[PDB]
Amino acid sequence: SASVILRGANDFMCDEMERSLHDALCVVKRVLESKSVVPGGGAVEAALSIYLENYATSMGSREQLAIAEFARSLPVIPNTLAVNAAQDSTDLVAKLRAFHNEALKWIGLDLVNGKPRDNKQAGVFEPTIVKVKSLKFATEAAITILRIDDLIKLH
Amino acid sequence: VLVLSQNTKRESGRKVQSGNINAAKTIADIIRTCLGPKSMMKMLLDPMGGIVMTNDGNAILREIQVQHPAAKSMIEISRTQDEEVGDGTTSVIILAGEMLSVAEHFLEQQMHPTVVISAYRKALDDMISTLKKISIPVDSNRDTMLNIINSSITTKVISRWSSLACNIALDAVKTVQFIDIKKYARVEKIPGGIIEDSCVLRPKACTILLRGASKEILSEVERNLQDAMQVCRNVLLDPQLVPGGGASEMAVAHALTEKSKAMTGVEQWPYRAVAQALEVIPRTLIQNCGASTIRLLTSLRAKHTQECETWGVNGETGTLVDMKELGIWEPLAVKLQTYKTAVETAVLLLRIDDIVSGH
Amino acid sequence: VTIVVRGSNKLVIEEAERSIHDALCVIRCLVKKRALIAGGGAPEIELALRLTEYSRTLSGMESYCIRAFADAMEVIPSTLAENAGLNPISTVTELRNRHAQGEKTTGINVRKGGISNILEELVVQPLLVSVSALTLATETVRSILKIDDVVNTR
Amino acid sequence: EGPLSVFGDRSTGEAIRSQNVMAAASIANIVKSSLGPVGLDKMLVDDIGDVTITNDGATILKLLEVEHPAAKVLCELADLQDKEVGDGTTSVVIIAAELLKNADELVKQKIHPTSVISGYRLACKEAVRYISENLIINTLGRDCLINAAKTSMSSKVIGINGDFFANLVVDAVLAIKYRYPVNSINVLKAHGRSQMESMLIN
Amino acid sequence: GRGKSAYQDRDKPAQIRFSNISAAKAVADAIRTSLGPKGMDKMIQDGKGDVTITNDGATILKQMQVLHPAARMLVELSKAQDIEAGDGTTSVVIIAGSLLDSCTKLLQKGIHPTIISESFQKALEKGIEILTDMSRPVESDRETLLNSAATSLNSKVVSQYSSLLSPMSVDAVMKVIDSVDLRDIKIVKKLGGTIDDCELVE
Repeated sequence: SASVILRGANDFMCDEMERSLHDALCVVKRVLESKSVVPGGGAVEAALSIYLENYATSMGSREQLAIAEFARSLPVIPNTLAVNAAQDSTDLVAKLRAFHNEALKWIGLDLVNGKPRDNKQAGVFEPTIVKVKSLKFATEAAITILRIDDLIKLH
Repeated sequence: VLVLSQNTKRESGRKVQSGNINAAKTIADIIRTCLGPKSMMKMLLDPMGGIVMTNDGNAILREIQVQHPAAKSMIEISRTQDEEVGDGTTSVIILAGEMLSVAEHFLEQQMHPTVVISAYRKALDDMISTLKKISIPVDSNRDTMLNIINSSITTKVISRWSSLACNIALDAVKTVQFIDIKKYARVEKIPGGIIEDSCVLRPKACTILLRGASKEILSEVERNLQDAMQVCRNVLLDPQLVPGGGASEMAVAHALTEKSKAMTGVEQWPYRAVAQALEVIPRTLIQNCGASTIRLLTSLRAKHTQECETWGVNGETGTLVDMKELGIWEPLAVKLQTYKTAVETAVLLLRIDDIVSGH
Repeated sequence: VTIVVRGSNKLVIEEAERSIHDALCVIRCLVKKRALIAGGGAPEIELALRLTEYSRTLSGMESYCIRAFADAMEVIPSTLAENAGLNPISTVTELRNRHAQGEKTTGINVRKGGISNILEELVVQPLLVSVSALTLATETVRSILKIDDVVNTR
Repeated sequence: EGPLSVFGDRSTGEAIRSQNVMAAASIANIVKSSLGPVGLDKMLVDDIGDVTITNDGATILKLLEVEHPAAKVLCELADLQDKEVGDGTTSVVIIAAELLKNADELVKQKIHPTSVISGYRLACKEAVRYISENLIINTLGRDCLINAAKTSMSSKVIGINGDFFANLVVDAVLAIKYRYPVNSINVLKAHGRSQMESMLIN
Repeated sequence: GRGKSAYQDRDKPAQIRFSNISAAKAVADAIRTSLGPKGMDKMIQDGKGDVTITNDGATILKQMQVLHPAARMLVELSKAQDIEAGDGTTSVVIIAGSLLDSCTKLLQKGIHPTIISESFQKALEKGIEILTDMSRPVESDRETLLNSAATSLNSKVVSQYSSLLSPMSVDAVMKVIDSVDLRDIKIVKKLGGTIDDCELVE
């Protein structure tokens, strides 16, 4: 347990600083949970994008386009990050790919600055377990909705 | 498809900045006129034949049934500001509205919020340092305190006997001053007679015994006295005071603008936008006088940048005069919090890009 | 007998009950019938083929209808390839041919994208399920095909 | 026939699978703007009038009046994602919708959903492997946490002093972090003194 | 004029036959999308609200309010097929809708409904013959018994313990073989331990 005494000239200050004290309270944790980790910013998704893009070309059959699209539904993460960070998605997104296959994996999007930066060197690391669950859940989420041909909710 | 419960409106992106900003801007222009000694008290008539005549922005926002959340947050801005000191309730509202009015413009030029807000939050920090870099430090001291408390009783129903109320507030605050506590001054209002038959009752906590011919008049003598005590509570925490009449706003403005060209970049515009926004105070001010706002603004910044900051808008003369010479001073705290409460609100308000309601 | 099904999770046990229930049904159908066929479209096409021939030989309205009857069997395999991604029509005719060259077991492996020997794929169903299927629905089709009127006041 | 009388749902054919996409779309895009250090919070004000301004996608999907069943699936993802790791709750909802949209394309091409599903499965297993082969296995680091702490507070009311706290944040975690129990870091808020004296009882 | 009771339906030969075929075929193509190991589930939320997501045709038709009679016929096939074999309950319906589909053509041509009913029946006799004529005749033998019990417990959640559920299913029947009666095989789901501890009480 603990007891972080948070002061504040105004309750309105103690409320946002308490919500901020919880932000880096869960970041410092994910960084030490599990040895396996990955450089955020979009690097990860970027890698899988190109790699899976090649995987589709090696599989063939309907699974070629099925995997291709998948590799196109991954770079959406860094694409949005740039959009919500006041950066031109298309630019960074594309620039990320080139800088993702030149300076290796450790190349993601640093919304703070707004340019493909070495998240590994920067310190941006997230427990791989998060990535796994993210994909797993999201994936299973689709299969189900695609498995729906008709329903019956009724008032 | 019904992604979310039927009839649940959901503004997104640009559709949010519009409906949110304007709504707040509009509500800020409503009580706007109720600014200055030339205030235009509206006669609020609730949907039942009611008749609410008032000048205070808060009291007005608490009578006008609002439906849009954006305008509701405003009524909350006047709720916090009005509780702290009291007056200036319209100030914080007008500013918060303008900031959004000047922001939306930049949105037209397609200036992504991230950049804007960033400049807003930082600009907010500038005003604070500015306010302190030009405040006039005045003395406790019974004499001074009186003047401060007096200026806080010269606009209400208690102004009739402000002098008396002042000595009462001065004593009640100077006695319960250990940081002074605003919970050690008991107010015992008793209907009957004139507010002139009052007397502070003494003590780690006195018992001020007010008097009021009526029931509404007696409660008013309690509130104004409490506010008269507040300013005194500020001279104990914020012994600083800056010239009113807009003199302040103009300074911070001329300063911020200058800083804009020093910072350059995309945020070079917002800086000015905030400075130009502070100009509304002296603008709307002179407006309540029927004088030329524009013309005044010109001559204002004119003699202002040339001869110190001691110049301000003289509503009684419809011209620019040395506030300091006229003896027009406003507690730095008054202004200090204003800019703060304002910018802050506007900031997070600009972060709102969607609101899940029901209809 | 009394099968006691005790497990940790209810959804796990309830599934054990249901599944075992099916593990018995197929057996209870195997007692009054000790036969098993490769289920997967093989038996449907096999019939659709024989019946069709049973039509040309019989001739007349008999033949026409029968061919139609058999063609109605082609729906079983078609849906399979359909709910698998494979081209229904193409996959069927593909099976019809290999069904004449291969064996009755020749069915459609909705997990390989093409024809294959179901008997070697470990896919067989008791002859009862089949036999019944044809009889159950067939009689019905005849029970409502006779009803020349449906007036029951109000 | 008159199966389900008045007041009865049931969507079939393309009319439904489509509705599901748009259903997941609108929902996705919603919390889509709440990811990143510059997250754009929202003000969830339910029926009773209670105002709730949050940034977390999960809390948003749990307070969002949703009617369509499919859209509720995303709320479940935000739930599973929140009770397993926390952040990234919006990501799972964003990638979910995209996968659907990219699929529709293959659909309007005559590729039965089954074929597509089998594609997201094998791709999934592989996409994860490609991640496992590039898994930085470190042992926690401080120097990195403070930066993700100073920039996570620079957009609110605690940005002015986002430093003093950022430290108090990387300290409270690493201190009571094994699995970091959040129920161990109480944030007692009290009025008085500026936010500069904010201490962390060690 | 006034020979029928106020508010009354009177479908004639050509009129009635049409409705029936429609109702049925419509119900068939409804569950014809859940057939197969890759079938699609259907959330059956009745009035009360208790949803019933099932893939089995029978369970689907038994939860669906059916107003028209002709389509109720199919609900009877699913039930019967599920009590006379268990699986393939979705097939009997689909095929039924097909047999009706092809015959209609004949009707709209000039073939009396009776002749058709006689023909189809004749093909049925031939169908059952061939099918059974080529079925692999199996053996009492506990071996073949564990084959219809194992390959029938897979694809489900019990597959994890099918190697144990099969033997019990064989001993449960091997005893009730007075023909086997499923009423002598009392099943009771208890909460304790795991499915691997299950036991068959004689």
